[PDB]
Amino acid sequence: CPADDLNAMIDIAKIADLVLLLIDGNFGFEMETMEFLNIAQHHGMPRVLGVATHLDLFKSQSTLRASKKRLKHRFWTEVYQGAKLFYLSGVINGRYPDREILNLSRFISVMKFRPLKWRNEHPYMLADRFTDLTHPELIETQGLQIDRKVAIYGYLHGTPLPSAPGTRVHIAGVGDFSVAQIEKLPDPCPTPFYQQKLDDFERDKDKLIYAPMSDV
Amino acid sequence: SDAVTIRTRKVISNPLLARKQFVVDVLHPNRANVSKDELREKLAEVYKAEKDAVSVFGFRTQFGGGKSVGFGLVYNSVAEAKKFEPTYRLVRYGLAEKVEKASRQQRKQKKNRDKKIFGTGKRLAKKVARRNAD
Amino acid sequence: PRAPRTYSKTYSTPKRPYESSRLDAELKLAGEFGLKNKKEIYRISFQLSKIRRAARDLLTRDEKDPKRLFEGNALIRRLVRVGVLSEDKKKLDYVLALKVEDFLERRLQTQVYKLGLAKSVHHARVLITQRHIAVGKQIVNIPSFMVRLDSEKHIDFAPTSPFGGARPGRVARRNAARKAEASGE
Amino acid sequence: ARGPKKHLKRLAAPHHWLLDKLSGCYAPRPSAGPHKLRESLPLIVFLRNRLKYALNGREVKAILMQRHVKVDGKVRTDTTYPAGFMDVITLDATNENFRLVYDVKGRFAVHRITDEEASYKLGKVKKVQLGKKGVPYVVTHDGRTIRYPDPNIKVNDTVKIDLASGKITDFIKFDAGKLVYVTGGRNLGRIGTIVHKERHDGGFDLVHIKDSLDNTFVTRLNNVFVIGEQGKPYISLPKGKGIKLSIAEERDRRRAQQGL
RNA sequence: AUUCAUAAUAACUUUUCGAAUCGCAUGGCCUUGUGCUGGCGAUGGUUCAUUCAAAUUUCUGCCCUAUCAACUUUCGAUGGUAGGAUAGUGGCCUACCAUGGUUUCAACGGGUAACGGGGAAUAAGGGUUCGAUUCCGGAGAGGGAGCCUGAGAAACGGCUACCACAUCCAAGGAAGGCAGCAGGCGCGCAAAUUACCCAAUCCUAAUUCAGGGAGGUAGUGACAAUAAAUAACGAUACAGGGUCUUGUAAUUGGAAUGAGUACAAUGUAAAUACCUUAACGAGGAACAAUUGGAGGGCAAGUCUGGUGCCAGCAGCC
RNA sequence: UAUCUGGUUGAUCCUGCCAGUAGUCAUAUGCUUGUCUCAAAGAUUAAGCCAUGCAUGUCUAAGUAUAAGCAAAUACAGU
Repeated sequence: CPADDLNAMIDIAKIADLVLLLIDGNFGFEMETMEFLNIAQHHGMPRVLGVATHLDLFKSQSTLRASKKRLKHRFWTEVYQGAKLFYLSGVINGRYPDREILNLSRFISVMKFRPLKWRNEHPYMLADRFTDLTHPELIETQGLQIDRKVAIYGYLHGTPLPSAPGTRVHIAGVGDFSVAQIEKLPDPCPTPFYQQKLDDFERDKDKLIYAPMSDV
Repeated sequence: SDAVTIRTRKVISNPLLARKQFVVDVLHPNRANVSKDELREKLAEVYKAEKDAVSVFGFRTQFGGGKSVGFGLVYNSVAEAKKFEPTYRLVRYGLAEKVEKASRQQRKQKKNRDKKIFGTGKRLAKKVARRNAD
Repeated sequence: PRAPRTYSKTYSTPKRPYESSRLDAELKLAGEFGLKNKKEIYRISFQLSKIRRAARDLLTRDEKDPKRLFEGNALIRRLVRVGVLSEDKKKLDYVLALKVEDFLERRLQTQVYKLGLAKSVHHARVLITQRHIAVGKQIVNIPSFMVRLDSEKHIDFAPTSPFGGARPGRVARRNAARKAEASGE
Repeated sequence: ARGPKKHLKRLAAPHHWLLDKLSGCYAPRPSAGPHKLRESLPLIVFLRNRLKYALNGREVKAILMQRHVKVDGKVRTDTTYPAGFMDVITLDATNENFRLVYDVKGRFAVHRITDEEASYKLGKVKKVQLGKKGVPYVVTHDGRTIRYPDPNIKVNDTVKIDLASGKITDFIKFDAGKLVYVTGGRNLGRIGTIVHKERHDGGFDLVHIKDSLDNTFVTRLNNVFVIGEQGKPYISLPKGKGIKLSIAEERDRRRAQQGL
């Protein structure tokens, strides 16, 4: 999440299915956390999982335990009571200790989600990469300012968005358009079970990461 | 911190472990506490004790301060003071070095890994080396 | 997988809580003796009811019964040592006629107020609570101490507790520092 | 339940050990030996709870493995060795001896004895049979089997086994008028004289015992340990001599000894 | 109380036992030979006794149901005989022979959200209800069934097969059992740490030494329970009771102290925390207490304003 | 010592029910939750299903040491 902006923050709270909400332990709760929690509560609450960082800055165990209890009870006020949150110790090698990260991975590898009302009728889409498709001669000849044809890639969630061209589309923070064309590219990061199913139709050792938005 | 009074009551002589056992109580009307190394030094100079053969280990300060009651004991001929004392109290007095091991999870995991081989395992090592090398 | 430790309730909420007679009676009790709330009165009433049940069970027993003699002598000696029963009232007919005001009088709050140096039961309560009382030579800060009869004459200020000398407290040091750094120069 | 039990929890230990119910959830559980485990005493309880010569269990083990503690003249290195009645537990580091006898309150008492009289021990002979090759033998209350006894030594009597190799010394017959210790029931620790033996065929004979204050009681036959003639016990009795005063005069004696 | 203990005669046996073991000591004798003899132990071994146990076992005592009155007895049900098997008694099983055994004092069948007891609560007493659960006994290790080893298991952190689930892969095969400690799923509506240690209590072994999620320590939703802070003493002006006793105040004066922070020391296996303490830490004590209710019943409002309607008076107050 | 008051009546009395106040080793839930001591915690519905880690191993002077193991009595002798 871009922390300073509220706009994409609201879009994230509208879209996300699991939200890892992180709080500085030594500082306390901040206004961004409260604003995101209220936006998520009003727009349809997703699965919220709290994590607290900067806990090695505490110099005494008594203050650390009391602050952990206070943060946990404030979280239990904002979220359902008994909700468990994770305590992260240090950043000693640019990353967190292995046990806490293991428990974070284990909790979200067995959890199930709730059917929200808004997600189950309106189709939505998370865009993973971006490409502008215009001819460079069209860019050069008529002054670089004519509005463009843009093809964007991503994953569909919620509802089937019909295969007829011209269905109306809203892009949050941009506006309202009508889509010219759509197609289904093959999935670039398939599950392994999909790969044994494919191999069974004819009868990915390291590419578990698909990040076209960033560089390798 | 004006003065400290050191009184050893209930003294029982134990020739079974070759020591003397007692309940110390200290009147320390001002300072903070007992300062157990300093208290050990003065209890050593009390009898004739050769300080490393003196062990005071139980202590509790009475509510309101000033009075602190604990249990301690003094050996003789410090060789069996090293023989008969527990290891943690020997380390606490500087008479031993704290040994470094792995945690219990790592030790138990190492034991369970070594449980899965029969013999020294050099045969299996050479077999898997020649199998996965070629 | 261990031995259970014993515990008991020390009070009992009345079945008829807000009837006016017991309400203003316990209001008078908590006002004259400076009690914090109504659990003090209920606790003292629970102790009085236990003593009354013991005295009734002993008085139903026959005279010169060794059980009656032993437990009656023990109970009367205990209440004399506490300070409730008078020295000329060592009979079971008189412990069946006891009252909660005898137990409320015996507590440390009143017993430091009645000896002077406190000037009100609430100043006595605050003085005890703020870690000042020295019973014998031991610092007491519990207002329901129930002072023993033999220990009634040893109540004084601590070797700590700056009203008994020994380096006056923090706000006096604050005032001295302010008068030294600002009023001094 | 599928085999023998090796643990004994606190609240299941015998009450006469005086083990506090806090500070641990397990009891010593004395091993197999000469005495029944509910009428015996482990060496750890004697060296720690009674004598207070040790502070932990490993200190008791360090005492025992140093070959200091001897039961009936023999070195024992067992932490939970079941010492019981009439044992001659002795310590040579302190040059100090004990005889395990019951206090009048119903528990084993600390009864220091001299160097002499720590060289013999009374044992209630409990069965007299005939062994292999026609050799008569007796066995007593602590499993001591003695070959070739006196022909007048009958069942349910006492014998004087010294320390070394059995070799029964002078014995006394079970009869009316003898001095008797009570080693069971609610009359535990009381000493008296037999006045009648109410014999019952089928089982469970009864003994009527009158103490030195002429306050009689009755007990079963198997809780009777004859320990000498009237006015002369064959050992040194503990403090109080087994009188069982009621709580009133015990309290009065406590205030009599109270002060200065 | 015995055909008991034990002894004796005759024989018998795929026939047992009666030390071919280990450590630490270097003594004594002379025929002066690595001669003779000899100490303290460790471990095995036959039987008896003992101890830790186990298996059967006598008497009496369990909730509801008659819209359950007859039940067992083919294919053992009651008993006698002989045998097999058992560690041993025994219809435990087998061959034979009798026809028995239980019951209106309730046999038998059925239900039980029925493990039993010590115990818990409500009572003045009798009763009534609860007891999965810190101790004792029993049973089980997803459901039947069988077995090896061993003194002891019909053992499941042992084995074999069947039933139901279910893991791996190269498709040939291998492997499984959290009603142990953590932890997860079982609804999309939720509840302790996949932490530290054998220091204490004890248990195991060849064994002072190793091991122990048994157990202890700390963490975690106010289970339940104990004690207890959030203020105390004044001066001034009004209101009083009226010259000595109180309330009110965007009035004021100094004392006292811990909730927290923290050198130190104690504590502890190492810690956290408690107890102790140099220093910091209070006027809006902002270092900021809550949950309900108000004619009654078993307490505290004959308090205030606003709203919907009226074919009631006036007509927009 | 042992907590009841009304309605069901115009009164007098059974019988059940309702409204109210109070006590709860009773279940569930809400709000609030500074200190000390203490100690309960997947039975209630499912003896339903389980990822991963651990939970049973053990050596004395005294059973077997030629480790081409480690340091320093030509039969071995420490660990």
